[PDB]
Amino acid sequence: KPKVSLNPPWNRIFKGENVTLTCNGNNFFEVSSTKWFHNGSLSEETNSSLNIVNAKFEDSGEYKCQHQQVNESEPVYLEVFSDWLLLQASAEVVMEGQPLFLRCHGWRNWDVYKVIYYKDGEALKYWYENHNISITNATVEDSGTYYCTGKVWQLDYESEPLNITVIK
Ligand SMILES: *[C@@H]1O[C@H](CO)[C@@H](O[C@@H]2O[C@H](CO)[C@@H](O[C@H]3O[C@H](CO)[C@@H](O)[C@H](O[C@H]4O[C@H](CO)[C@@H](O)[C@H](O)[C@@H]4O)[C@@H]3O)[C@H](O)[C@H]2NC(C)=O)[C@H](O)[C@H]1NC(C)=O
Ligand SMILES: *[C@@H]1O[C@H](CO)[C@@H](O[C@@H]2O[C@H](CO)[C@@H](O[C@@H]3O[C@H](CO)[C@@H](O)[C@H](O)[C@@H]3O)[C@H](O)[C@H]2NC(C)=O)[C@H](O)[C@H]1NC(C)=O
Ligand SMILES: *[C@@H]1O[C@H](CO)[C@@H](O[C@@H]2O[C@H](CO)[C@@H](O)[C@H](O)[C@H]2NC(C)=O)[C@H](O)[C@H]1NC(C)=O
Ligand SMILES: *[C@@H]1O[C@H](CO)[C@@H](O[C@@H]2O[C@H](CO)[C@@H](O)[C@H](O)[C@H]2NC(C)=O)[C@H](O)[C@H]1NC(C)=O
Ligand SMILES: *[C@@H]1O[C@H](CO)[C@@H](O)[C@H](O)[C@H]1NC(C)=O
Ligand SMILES: *[C@@H]1O[C@H](CO)[C@@H](O)[C@H](O)[C@H]1NC(C)=O
Ligand SMILES: *[C@@H]1O[C@H](CO)[C@@H](O)[C@H](O)[C@H]1NC(C)=O
Repeated sequence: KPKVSLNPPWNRIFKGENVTLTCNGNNFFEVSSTKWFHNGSLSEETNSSLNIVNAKFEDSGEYKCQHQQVNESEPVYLEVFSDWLLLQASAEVVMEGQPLFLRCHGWRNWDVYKVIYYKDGEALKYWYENHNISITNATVEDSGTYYCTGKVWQLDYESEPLNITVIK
């Protein structure tokens, strides 16, 4: 029962960024003879850590790994974007009680100001120099559709909305 982890945790990234898919727990552990399936098609890498450089739209997809005598892992979907702002989430579905992290991410990692996170059309938090909103113990009320606004350079921009569910 293998589980694909990501680092950064962000599973929605901008074009050109880099992310690493570890076929297990911590990056302190290593292993050989691992299988990667991007969109179902077997990959050419075997290292348990499958890196991804200058993300191309084609990198968007369903990924999973498997071992010599083990059933393949639950798939993980990575989506690549091109836009001024991207709302990132630790996890899109969360079990009542777990942590939840949202991050208003600016293109090319630039800086964003006058940031405001929105939940269900309502203003929620506001900061000059942006900050990633975080939650330790998650309520079920926190489920909702988020999106953030911010000013980049000197213009205002709105992000794609993102639904989030907290089950119990
Ligand atoms: C595994 O399956 C995935 C399907 O979910 C594949 O991802 C899809 O990949 C295609 C091709 O890169 C991507 O389409 C892109 O190509 C368009 C023309 O080149 C480009 O214009 C699109 O982006 C822009 O245009 C659309 C329409 O106006 C906008 O909606 C976009 O926001 C943007 O402005 C686009 O990038 C698909 O989008 C992408 N699907 C998803 C859900 O992202 C993987 O390629 C496949 N893996 C492999 C290796 O085959
Ligand atoms: C994702 O990882 C890759 C690779 O580690 C990073 O790409 C690197 O990008 C720099 C540009 O910042 C490249 O070097 C620069 O090239 C220009 C022009 O050739 C030169 O003027 C600079 O002085 C510098 O040498 C570098 O080649 C490239 N590395 C590789 C291996 O391709 C990338 O930055 C990472 N993504 C992010 C968002 O950081
Ligand atoms: C092969 O996978 C290992 C992890 O299993 C990757 O190793 C990490 O590499 C960085 C430097 O690139 C080290 O600082 C880390 O300590 C390493 N971690 C471990 C667990 O050894 C390695 O990058 C992968 N190799 C390739 C070419 O993708
Ligand atoms: C996020 O979920 C919301 C509902 O919580 C979706 O919005 C509504 O979806 C229902 C589905 O039939 C429609 O009747 C409403 O008109 C939708 N409202 C709006 C303003 O779109 C929303 O589509 C979901 N978004 C994603 C990305 O799944
Ligand atoms: C492993 O896969 C087999 C079928 O290939 C399935 O019967 C079995 O339940 C799986 N292992 C676990 C722990 O579920
Ligand atoms: C922790 O989570 C449980 C349910 O998941 C809830 O009853 C409790 O109030 C939460 N703690 C806080 C501070 O919200
Ligand atoms: C918030 O964003 C910063 C980028 O400067 C990042 O280093 C940090 O890990 C993020 N914080 C959280 C709680 O994820």
